[PDB]
Amino acid sequence: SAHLQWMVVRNCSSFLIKRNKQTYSTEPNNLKARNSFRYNGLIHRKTVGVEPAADGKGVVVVMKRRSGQRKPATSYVRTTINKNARATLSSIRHMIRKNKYHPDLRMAAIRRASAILRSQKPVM
Amino acid sequence: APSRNGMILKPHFHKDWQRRVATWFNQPARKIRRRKARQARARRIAPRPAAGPIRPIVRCPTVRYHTKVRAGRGFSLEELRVAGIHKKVARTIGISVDPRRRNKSTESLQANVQRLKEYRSKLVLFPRKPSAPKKGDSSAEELKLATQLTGPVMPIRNVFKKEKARVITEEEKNFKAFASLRMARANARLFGIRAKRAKEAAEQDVEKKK
Amino acid sequence: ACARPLISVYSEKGESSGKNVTLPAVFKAPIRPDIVNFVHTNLRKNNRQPYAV
Amino acid sequence: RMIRKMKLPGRENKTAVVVGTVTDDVRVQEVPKLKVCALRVTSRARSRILKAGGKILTFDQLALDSPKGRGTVLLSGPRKGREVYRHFGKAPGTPHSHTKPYVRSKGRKFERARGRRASRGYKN
Amino acid sequence: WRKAASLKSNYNLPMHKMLNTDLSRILKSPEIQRALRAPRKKIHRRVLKKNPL
Amino acid sequence: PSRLRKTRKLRGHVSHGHGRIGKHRKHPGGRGNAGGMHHHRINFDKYHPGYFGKVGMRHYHLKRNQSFCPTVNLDKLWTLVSEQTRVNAAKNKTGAAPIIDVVRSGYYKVLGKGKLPKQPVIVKAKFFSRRAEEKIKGVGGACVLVA
RNA sequence: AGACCCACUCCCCGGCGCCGGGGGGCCCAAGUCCUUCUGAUCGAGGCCCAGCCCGUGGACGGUGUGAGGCCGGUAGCGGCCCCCGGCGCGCCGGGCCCGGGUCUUCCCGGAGUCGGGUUGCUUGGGAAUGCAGCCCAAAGCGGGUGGUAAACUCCAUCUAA
RNA sequence: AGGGCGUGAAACCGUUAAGAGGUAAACGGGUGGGGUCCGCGCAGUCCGCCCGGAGGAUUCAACCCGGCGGCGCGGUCCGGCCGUGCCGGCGGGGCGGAUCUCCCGCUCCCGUCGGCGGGGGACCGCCCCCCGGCCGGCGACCGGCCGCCGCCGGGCGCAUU
RNA sequence: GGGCCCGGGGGGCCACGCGUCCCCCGCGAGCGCACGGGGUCGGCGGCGAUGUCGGCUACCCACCCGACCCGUCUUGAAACACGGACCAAGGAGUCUAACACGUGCGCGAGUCGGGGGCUACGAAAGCCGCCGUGGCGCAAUGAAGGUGAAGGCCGGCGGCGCGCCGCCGGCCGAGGUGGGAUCCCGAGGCCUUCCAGUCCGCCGAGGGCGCACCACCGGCCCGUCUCGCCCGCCGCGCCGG
RNA sequence: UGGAAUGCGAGUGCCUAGUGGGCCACUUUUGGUAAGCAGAACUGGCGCUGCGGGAUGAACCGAACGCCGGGUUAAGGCGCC
RNA sequence: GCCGUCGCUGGCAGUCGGCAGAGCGAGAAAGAGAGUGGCGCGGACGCUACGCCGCGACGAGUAGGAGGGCCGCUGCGGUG
Ligand SMILES: [Mg+2]
Ligand SMILES: [Mg+2]
Ligand SMILES: [Mg+2]
Ligand SMILES: [Mg+2]
Ligand SMILES: [Mg+2]
Ligand SMILES: [Mg+2]
Ligand SMILES: [Mg+2]
Ligand SMILES: [Mg+2]
Ligand SMILES: [Mg+2]
Ligand SMILES: [Mg+2]
Ligand SMILES: [Mg+2]
Ligand SMILES: [Mg+2]
Ligand SMILES: [Mg+2]
Ligand SMILES: [Mg+2]
Ligand SMILES: [Mg+2]
Ligand SMILES: [Mg+2]
Ligand SMILES: [Mg+2]
Ligand SMILES: [Mg+2]
Ligand SMILES: [Mg+2]
Ligand SMILES: [Mg+2]
Ligand SMILES: [Mg+2]
Ligand SMILES: [Mg+2]
Ligand SMILES: [Mg+2]
Ligand SMILES: [Mg+2]
Ligand SMILES: [Mg+2]
Ligand SMILES: [Mg+2]
Ligand SMILES: [Mg+2]
Ligand SMILES: [Mg+2]
Ligand SMILES: [Mg+2]
Ligand SMILES: [Mg+2]
Ligand SMILES: [Mg+2]
Ligand SMILES: [Mg+2]
Ligand SMILES: [Mg+2]
Ligand SMILES: [Mg+2]
Ligand SMILES: [Mg+2]
Ligand SMILES: [Mg+2]
Ligand SMILES: [Mg+2]
Ligand SMILES: [Mg+2]
Ligand SMILES: [Mg+2]
Ligand SMILES: [Mg+2]
Ligand SMILES: [Mg+2]
Repeated sequence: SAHLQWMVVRNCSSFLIKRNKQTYSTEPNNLKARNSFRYNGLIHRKTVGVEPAADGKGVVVVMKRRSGQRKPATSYVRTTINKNARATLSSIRHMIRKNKYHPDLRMAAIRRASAILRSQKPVM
Repeated sequence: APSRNGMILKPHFHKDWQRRVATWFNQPARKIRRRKARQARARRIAPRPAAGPIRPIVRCPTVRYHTKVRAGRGFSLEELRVAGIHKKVARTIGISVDPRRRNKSTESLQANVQRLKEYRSKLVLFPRKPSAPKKGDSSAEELKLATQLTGPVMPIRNVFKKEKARVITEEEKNFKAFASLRMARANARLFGIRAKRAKEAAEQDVEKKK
Repeated sequence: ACARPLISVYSEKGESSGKNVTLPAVFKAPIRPDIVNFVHTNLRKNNRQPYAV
Repeated sequence: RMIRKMKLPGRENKTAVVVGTVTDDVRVQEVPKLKVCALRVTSRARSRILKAGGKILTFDQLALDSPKGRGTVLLSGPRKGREVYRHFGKAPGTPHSHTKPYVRSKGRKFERARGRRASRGYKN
Repeated sequence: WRKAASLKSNYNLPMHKMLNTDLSRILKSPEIQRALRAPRKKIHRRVLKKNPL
Repeated sequence: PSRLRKTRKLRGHVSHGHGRIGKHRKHPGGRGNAGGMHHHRINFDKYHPGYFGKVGMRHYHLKRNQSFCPTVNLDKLWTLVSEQTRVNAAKNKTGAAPIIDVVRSGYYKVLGKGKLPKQPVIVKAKFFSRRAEEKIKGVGGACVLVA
């Protein structure tokens, strides 16, 4: 279970960074890079991940499908959204709220998508 | 100095014990050395049983262990004599002989005699010259099936005679086990003095009679 | 902690061969990091060689 | 001991709860139908409890069954049931002190001469 | 769990001290939710004392 | 491990935790159990009564095998046999009683602590206690002496 | 030893010839490919599907860093060449003339040693565990041991010098 | 790195530069002055919404096609695996049992009969696998269909969006 | 003076519907200001690219106040007590065994294979089960011989005289008192138009089962002392109970 | 009508270091001519403890100590230092 | 005002959202109960629960004890 798996990795993980009085987690599907039970991208049945597209255009939204929990190859569904800034967030907002897919990650996903999009603008 | 409650200890470290500490770091090497010598011995003596000669059954001494039988040193000369095996021939066919051991009772004697006869039945005997079979040699058909036996030969086991439930008779019910035990101790304790008193009384009465 | 699903056996070409094996019960055993780290701690000293001046 | 305390009047159909291990007692002949909750139950005590029709819960199952602890019988093992409590109290060498001393061996030659009989010095 | 080890003389899997570890599911179940008192999630910070006089 | 011990926490503290006045000296009071009848008397008499003196007879060449006599109470008697032995005899109508051979289980004397189930049984043993014999007889059993 | 039944031809010594573990020697995979950093590099990047090549060899060492592929090596029930040993099989000259059981009749044992006293040492060995000196000094159904000295009496267990 | 040569500390010393100097020096707190440098300062933030002016479009919603996904008490759809569930099996078996019991080897006694050891079988407990019915999960364990919803790609929408 | 400052004949009231019987004689809407659950301005000014702005602490210097040199033994050290000229590196509670208690983990009336055996890292790890011999625990007590851990009721009989002992057969049965976390029952009660009475919960006087633990009182096992009457038998005893 | 006031949560068990040279003051007090002497009782101190005052000072007087701003005090002071 | 300690063995799993409805600080036990009859698609942060939050008191220390060190040194197993 998620709680059992958190108790094994909360302080022992190859993704754990403890430095400068700060703690970070570098695993995928962690929307804040935060060593937290809520934001851990590995232990929950459902997780939300936002990443920049392989080309610097748009974001890739990752959702964990329900069935294949023990099958890493088919576990994650990737969707590339390369619309305008407001449209991208609206898609992400709906993919979470309407589906009730981790509604508590809604703003974390939306804040991460804005940060990735803002990064892809020309550097001044 | 003692401090509050505790045990009074007398460690035996008042000599130069550090001069004579036997460490055991060669233990795995010893185990490999002994195993390598068992395998090399089994190959040398094959197809004879690797464990060695057959050992007799014996009862462990003292009242702490006389309920258990184990492997002895060698078969008594009486047991070999009853089984018709010559004591000098016996070792040459893997039978252990113990000239020191006695046979106080018939049952243990016959248990080992049966052991020998059974072993003599499973013994595959090769001709001294393979091309020249002799009187006692086992047949060619059973020689091609000869294999080296691992583990003690005919292992010795303690088997208990399971007694099935039965109706309790009135005789057994009225038996007084504790009272019987206590009286047996007293009679064994007073046997000599009681006879001493009987002898003296008889002499005392006789001197008055005559 | 009672479910034992069927695990697919994959051929040498990386495809499921159609055979299945019920998940062995050992994979549902309690996961105890403290026990493992205790046993790993003490067993790993058993292959050490002594050193001394 | 669980059967003895769960046999008292008015305790029928209650759940015996012990935060500890339920060991087996071979000195018992007949095990009734119990409903117990424990942290551990010894292998042989499980077969005996289940064979009699009883039920063995885990403390996570007790919360779902009895969120507030209703219909329970909380039970404890003997706390002074330890060899150490034999050695506590007045020191063994004081009047009317039935404390157990610390002796390496037990026998006639081990702390029985002086102070334990009037024939050798004194007794108390 | 039902069948002891066959290749180990006398062994069986260690028993679970907690059958269901899905703590979130346990806490959100109606059984536990029915026994709870209402949460007290209002912060009562320190009041600055003003002199009535 | 030495990283969890006081010595690591006594670094920079003069006296290493033994005091400035009394210090840590070699052997104040004597070595080992010295002083028993002397400056260490109160400890010995307070915590080790009987320690000094002699009591009882000597026995040269004691052989502890001769006194070997493991004992078992009646409350554990039925554990020496299989479970199906007691239930089968409990539910049989002929009245046949099972034989419990304590010596086979490694015991010589049977003792009387406990109570027996209301069930006839035949007990074999080298030795019996009086209360053990009465309790075995109370349930219709019989005591059998072996050597 | 004898009598009577029963069973026996391979067992070894010295020579001579032919057939299946040890020491030594010599060898056995694959990149110095294309860019580029450097004083020099063993570094970085690349080597189509696919994934430079070998891999039973990605131990280690050397070589102008930091190297599975440059060299030595490493792996391998890999190869070749010498020498030693072990194990079988024949020929010659020799030795032995070999055993089991049942009866009959015979024979049978270690001495200044044991043991005892005393002294000294030693031991857990305590009216003396072992050893040694001096004195006494054996027996032959005897002798020794049987963890408390001794007399009587049964037993057990061995057979010292 | 110039042959006791890798690096090259501190104490101690030479010189240069700056500062200062009659209560030995040094030290805590508080300022002030001066330098060494740092901000890689010197018209001083960034973000969201909205108003307005100017422009420019891989142009908005809604509908159509296709893919993927979440959920469904689909009030009770089919199919699956499956119950550390409960019931009926002539079910085909493994393990264990201090629960009972036709075959043989050795052995005592007259060719017999009794004893040890060696095996079937029956029974009980548990487990595995086959079959039928109820309840059940698929949130450590899912497919097909139907529905709703979301997302994506392509059309169509061509402009008060 | 006190009696909601009793009763009768200019100034402040946290008086302000009414149907009634009668002692006595359950929701109005808004809006605004604030001595109201800890500060804001929906207020401004000056200067700024080669000499100026900011930089706690840090480098040097000055001043004011403070300020005796550390470690140590000691009642007391700045001491006319001892070590210390200065710098670098080294330099002192460790390891083995035993024991005690505490804590953590495994299993649990058991537990432990440590010795032995089987099957590069690896001298590891894995296994043994008729390898658990053995240790510790499961039984204490006595110098020892040794002994070695609840009873009550019913019916019948023998003895002594309703009461006591012994012997038979049937029933029940591991103690009690005080306190005691927890649990259980529940007199009554938890509201919304008003009554009746339901289903789920929820509080509660009182009353129960009572964990662990403690105090106290009984019981049982072994040694010993006093008293005393009996019961058993292959050994009739200086016997055994 | 938990049967005076007042205040306060209590009980209990293991393991345990250092210490076992003390010294000072009011009062009481033994020896001594007395002693900054030797020896006691009580409490409080120094030792282990800084800080304001007593110029200076182990113990006196006040008061006990996290790092700060404002206010007010104690014992002591207010010619100048 | 700020730091830490101790205490409340204090509060927070209720982020229960368009399968929605925002409360449980309030002098004085127990239900924001259930029923039966008489246009827009939106709503900050949080929660390493070994975490986060609130409130109150407190803070001298030799010998000595204890806790915590994202203090520091060397080597081993994992990981980056
Ligand atoms: Mg001490
Ligand atoms: Mg200190
Ligand atoms: Mg010192
Ligand atoms: Mg100390
Ligand atoms: Mg001292
Ligand atoms: Mg001293
Ligand atoms: Mg010491
Ligand atoms: Mg090569
Ligand atoms: Mg190299
Ligand atoms: Mg390269
Ligand atoms: Mg290399
Ligand atoms: Mg390469
Ligand atoms: Mg090579
Ligand atoms: Mg090779
Ligand atoms: Mg001889
Ligand atoms: Mg001699
Ligand atoms: Mg000598
Ligand atoms: Mg000696
Ligand atoms: Mg004797
Ligand atoms: Mg150089
Ligand atoms: Mg050098
Ligand atoms: Mg140099
Ligand atoms: Mg100058
Ligand atoms: Mg001054
Ligand atoms: Mg000065
Ligand atoms: Mg000193
Ligand atoms: Mg002095
Ligand atoms: Mg000093
Ligand atoms: Mg001076
Ligand atoms: Mg000195
Ligand atoms: Mg000096
Ligand atoms: Mg140093
Ligand atoms: Mg412990
Ligand atoms: Mg090695
Ligand atoms: Mg004085
Ligand atoms: Mg001192
Ligand atoms: Mg103090
Ligand atoms: Mg002070
Ligand atoms: Mg003065
Ligand atoms: Mg102030
Ligand atoms: Mg402090």
